[PDB]
Amino acid sequence: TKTWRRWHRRVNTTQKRYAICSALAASALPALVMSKGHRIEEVPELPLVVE
Amino acid sequence: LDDLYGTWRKAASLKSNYNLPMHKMLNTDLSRILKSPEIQRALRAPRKKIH
Amino acid sequence: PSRLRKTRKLRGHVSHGHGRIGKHRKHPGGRGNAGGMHHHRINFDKYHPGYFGKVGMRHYHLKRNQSFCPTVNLDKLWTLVSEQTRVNAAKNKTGAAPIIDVVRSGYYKVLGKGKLPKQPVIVKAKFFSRRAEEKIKGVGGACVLVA
Amino acid sequence: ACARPLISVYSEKGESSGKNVTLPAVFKAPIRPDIVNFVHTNLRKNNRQPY
Amino acid sequence: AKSKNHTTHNQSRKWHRNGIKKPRSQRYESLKGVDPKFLRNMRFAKKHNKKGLKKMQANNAKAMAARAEAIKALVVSRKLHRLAYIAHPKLGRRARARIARGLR
Amino acid sequence: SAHLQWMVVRNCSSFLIKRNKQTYSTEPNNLKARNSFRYNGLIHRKTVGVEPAADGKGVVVVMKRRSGQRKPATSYVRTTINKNARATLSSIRHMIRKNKYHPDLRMAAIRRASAILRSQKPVM
Amino acid sequence: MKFNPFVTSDRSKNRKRHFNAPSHIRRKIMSSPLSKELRQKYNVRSMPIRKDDEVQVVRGHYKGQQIGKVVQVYRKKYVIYIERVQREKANGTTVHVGIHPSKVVITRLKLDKDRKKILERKAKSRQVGKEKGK
Amino acid sequence: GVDIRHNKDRKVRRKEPKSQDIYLRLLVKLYRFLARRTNSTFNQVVLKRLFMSRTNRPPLSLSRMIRKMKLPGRENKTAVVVGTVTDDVRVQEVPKLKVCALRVTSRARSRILKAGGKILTFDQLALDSPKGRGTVLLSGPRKGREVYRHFGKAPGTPHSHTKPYVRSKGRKFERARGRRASRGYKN
RNA sequence: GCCGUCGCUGGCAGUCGGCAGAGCGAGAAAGAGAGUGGCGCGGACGCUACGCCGCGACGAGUAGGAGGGCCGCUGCGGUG
RNA sequence: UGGAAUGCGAGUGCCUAGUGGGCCACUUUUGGUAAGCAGAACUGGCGCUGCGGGAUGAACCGAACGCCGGGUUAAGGCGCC
RNA sequence: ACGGACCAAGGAGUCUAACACGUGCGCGAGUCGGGGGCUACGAAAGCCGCCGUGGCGCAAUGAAGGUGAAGGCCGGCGGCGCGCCGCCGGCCGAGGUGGGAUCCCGAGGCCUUCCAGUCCGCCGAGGGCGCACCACCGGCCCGUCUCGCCCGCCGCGCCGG
RNA sequence: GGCUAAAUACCGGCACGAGACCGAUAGUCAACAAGUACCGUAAGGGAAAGUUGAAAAGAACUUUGAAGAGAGAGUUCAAG
Ligand SMILES: [Mg+2]
Ligand SMILES: [Mg+2]
Ligand SMILES: [Mg+2]
Ligand SMILES: [Mg+2]
Ligand SMILES: [Mg+2]
Ligand SMILES: [Mg+2]
Ligand SMILES: [Mg+2]
Ligand SMILES: [Mg+2]
Ligand SMILES: [Mg+2]
Ligand SMILES: [Mg+2]
Ligand SMILES: [Mg+2]
Ligand SMILES: [Mg+2]
Ligand SMILES: [Mg+2]
Ligand SMILES: [Mg+2]
Ligand SMILES: [Mg+2]
Ligand SMILES: [Mg+2]
Ligand SMILES: [Mg+2]
Ligand SMILES: [Mg+2]
Ligand SMILES: [Mg+2]
Ligand SMILES: [Mg+2]
Ligand SMILES: [Mg+2]
Ligand SMILES: [Mg+2]
Ligand SMILES: [Mg+2]
Ligand SMILES: [Mg+2]
Ligand SMILES: [Mg+2]
Ligand SMILES: [Mg+2]
Ligand SMILES: [Mg+2]
Ligand SMILES: [Mg+2]
Ligand SMILES: [Mg+2]
Repeated sequence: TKTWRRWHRRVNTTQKRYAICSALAASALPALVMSKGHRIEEVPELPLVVE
Repeated sequence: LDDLYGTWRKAASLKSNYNLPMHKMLNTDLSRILKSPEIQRALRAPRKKIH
Repeated sequence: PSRLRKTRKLRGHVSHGHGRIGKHRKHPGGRGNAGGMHHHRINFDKYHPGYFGKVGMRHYHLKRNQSFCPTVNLDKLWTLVSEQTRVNAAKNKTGAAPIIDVVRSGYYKVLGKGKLPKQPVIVKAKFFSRRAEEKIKGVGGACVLVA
Repeated sequence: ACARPLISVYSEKGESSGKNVTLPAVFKAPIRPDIVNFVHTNLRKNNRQPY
Repeated sequence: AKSKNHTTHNQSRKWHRNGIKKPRSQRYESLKGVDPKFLRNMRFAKKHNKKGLKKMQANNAKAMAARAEAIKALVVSRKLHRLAYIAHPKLGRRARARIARGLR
Repeated sequence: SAHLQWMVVRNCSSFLIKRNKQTYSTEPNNLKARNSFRYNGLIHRKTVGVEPAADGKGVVVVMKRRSGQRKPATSYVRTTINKNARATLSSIRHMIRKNKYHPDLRMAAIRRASAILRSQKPVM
Repeated sequence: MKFNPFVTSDRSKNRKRHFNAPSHIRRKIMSSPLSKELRQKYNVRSMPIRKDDEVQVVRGHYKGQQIGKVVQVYRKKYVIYIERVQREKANGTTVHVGIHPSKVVITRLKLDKDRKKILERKAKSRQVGKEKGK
Repeated sequence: GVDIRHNKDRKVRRKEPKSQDIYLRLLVKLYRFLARRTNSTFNQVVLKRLFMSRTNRPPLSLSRMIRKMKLPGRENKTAVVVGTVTDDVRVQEVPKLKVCALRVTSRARSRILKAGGKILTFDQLALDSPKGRGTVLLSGPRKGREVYRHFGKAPGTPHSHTKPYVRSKGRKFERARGRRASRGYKN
């Protein structure tokens, strides 16, 4: 094994932004959060905002 | 979040040129699509007999 | 991903995908582009025709920026200015003609391929083509030169 | 879809305050788990050290 | 080190494994090869075929109006033949009704 | 939407369990516990659950109200039925039919509210 | 977490700085908690164990309410020998059973002219941390 | 035993899309339903094109959609595409168009909406006209890719204008022997 | 009889239920269409649609190719 | 009246491993006295291929292979093995 | 014919660069910050657009000097001798033929006692616009050859078109 | 004829931190009294070798035999 193996990958900026918007649009769905395992059976509302 | 990404008509203000990715389909409820009189009327009767 | 590669289904078969009769030896044809004239002539003639020989004059100290000339076609000439300049010249009535400066956009020569919209223009450019200038006269317009 | 509700900020005592905020448009972008995964399994190859 | 010199043994079967197919017969075959002077006069004929258009309609519409005075001038056994008519789903609908009423 | 988050949950859930050539699901309000679009208790807009009552006897029924959809706290309504084995199996039946509330789940709900009574009788 | 970029979170480096520690560092390593009767007196939670201190074992086979004098501090084995924690060899002679300082609580310090300096030091920096917090 | 040959028993058509996105795998569900439950050979073609790879459904240009929707007769119809609708900056006038495609670039949405046309989706189309009555199927140029210029008869062959694979193109890159009638020959 | 592959680019979102009416196998291109005048509250299963179901034909194989492995090994991000 | 019969869905495009020592047989066939020899032509095989027969067997006769029950055959057989 | 007494562990298509095709994804006549700069895990992630220089794509052709990608009809004027040539002012406008998924029209018809009788649908003789693609013929750009006649003007020419 | 920092390089040295690396036939040849033992006249070549248990509590004492060795007994959660 050598040290000039390709370790790092580069991604398109518009695709990192597509992935961020897709990872935020999926955090406001009770099913997609209760399926990741979180125990949110008593959260009053999913987009939980505080003062 | 809107000044960062922003709705599909107002661009992103904090980024240089970014608009939320468009949608490949709007009414993602293909149950409501499929049991709708528009489409329900344009179908042949189901051949649900096993021979 | 090695787990997706082809050497993961090749465990247990003796020749490892490479032949029983003719083994996978090291260099059974020479290294690199060897035998371009002797035993790889059918390939260097069926796929790289004209690869062998000289032609033309040499140019020792070539500098790639004396011969700099990026071109723009007439079809996308009207794309250099904003939209409220072409429609402002549409709604215009005093015959005024917008000045499209091309060397300001980054092209030196103007080639004339596409159609033009019927309105006058003043195309500032460094070099013009005969047809590019005729398509501009035939619509009414001036071909300014800029050194 | 297009209907963006009005989430309600929750005071620090748990009870909902009076402040409301209209759901930013990011929370309706398309959910693309394949894009999210492709981006994650490439971006986390970058924090890796040689060996 | 004498090796077999030449053979055609398996060849007549490799040829037929993927068939021997006649070439693709298309209409409007190419005009490459035809003699220059002839194909130059055929190009001068095409270049000017349009020159006799407004005279060509004057005849096509003529014989098409004449097409009006052309066309508007002219303008095994009884048993199994009756059963093959009663047994027609559409044509035999009334010979069938005449029998259905028959049993009343 | 339902079909969207089902096309997201069909394989990368945390309740999904895959061993012994079977594939069940441990969702809260999944009755028959099997991984399917129809019986999943988190994807739809109206689900039904039939749990055992917290004490010894009874069967709780958990309907998901329509109005509150992004409010997990005030989303589900629960009704404890501590009655005989038949009145409760005609009350769940009415709760589902007369309300016309996800009606293809009724026989599953009866079979589950019978499994609970059977697993709450005195053993032998 | 720890954010000091100069401290070693590695495992084997702490497991090596432990076993190859010099004696004067092994003295701090072999500290021991104070009993809740001297804690409310001195405002000090633990002290490097000295020789002539009275102690009481809390974890192990010899854990109880018997108090004993620390007989010796065998800092090379990271252990101490107390008065009446012992064992009988096969022939009959008795040996002192070593106890780790962390499994034993001190009930009467041996106040020197230096253990008083260490106590007042800890007390000082503790009132300084209480004023730093309150 | 029977003396058949199984060389061609496995038909190689695409049974389903190779992508794993779920806004396409739902369109393909709706259109596979329409395809099997209707007798319209439109839905079957839309489905068979929703399977096709990204190189078989190429982009359309706005100008080519203009000249393909200006043909006489097909007015007030919806232009259906399965690929994407790219912009065409070398066209100045845009009419009103009812369109339905998978993608419309952010500088062609502008032009079409400022013109006044509609931009439907495939679900909107399936609800408007299930059997696809009033539509115009289109598809972008397939031989537009530069790849199709190296395909055909190999270069260095009488009358084979096929493009070769060369590092760079210049005076001294494959211009000497199999090209000059002087140096050797040419084809 | 059973297993599998291929083909039918086959069928099934119709589980349309007291807001009900339970059908599309039958030789013959197309509507169990509209209007316009002469008690007892009841009804199995299904549908991870990447799923389920029905039909036929087929099943050798070195070199080689491809696919599918809820076959196996070690570590990483999540999750049980 | 889609202009003979019978049969059968075809057409097209890229990328491509392995191979480039062959051998046998019916028939024709060249050198050689001939050869289990050297060399060609057509087709079928062995190689890459089991199974029943030929006692045995690369190539001969029958016949080509998923795993099984019943029935019937091929080529070969039916004093005993 | 060669290797092999036995058992355990180790043991052989790897990584980098280039290229080609296929495939998934984002954007799309654009595209990309990879270099640089700004803001524990984090050496990560985010951001820059007056950081897109530059690469590749958007134009080819010639060794080069260089050049560099539809036209037609209409009048009016000069010339040759009814056409053409040039010259000004009009309007029309990006080829065609064959096959061609798809879509469009629709003669006629799809039953319930009997005729007229509208809306909704569906089938359908025949007729159309024709996607992509394929064949063929034209057209356009550069190099080259042949035969020719004309137009341009600050420099009239071994000039330019 | 002459001088000149910064941006630049660093598998040696001192002091550090980390790891999708190997985990004692691997990882340095060398986790251990390793460039040691050993070989060679020399230049040089150059290994094998980690693990009782929490703590030695490392079996007192009795007994056969000259002893090694046993048979009892005891320590330990366990001498398996
Ligand atoms: Mg093999
Ligand atoms: Mg080998
Ligand atoms: Mg291979
Ligand atoms: Mg080879
Ligand atoms: Mg090799
Ligand atoms: Mg030679
Ligand atoms: Mg068979
Ligand atoms: Mg097989
Ligand atoms: Mg040979
Ligand atoms: Mg060989
Ligand atoms: Mg021989
Ligand atoms: Mg021979
Ligand atoms: Mg063999
Ligand atoms: Mg062989
Ligand atoms: Mg074979
Ligand atoms: Mg055989
Ligand atoms: Mg014999
Ligand atoms: Mg050998
Ligand atoms: Mg041997
Ligand atoms: Mg091994
Ligand atoms: Mg290749
Ligand atoms: Mg590609
Ligand atoms: Mg370059
Ligand atoms: Mg770190
Ligand atoms: Mg070892
Ligand atoms: Mg070892
Ligand atoms: Mg070991
Ligand atoms: Mg070692
Ligand atoms: Mg070992």
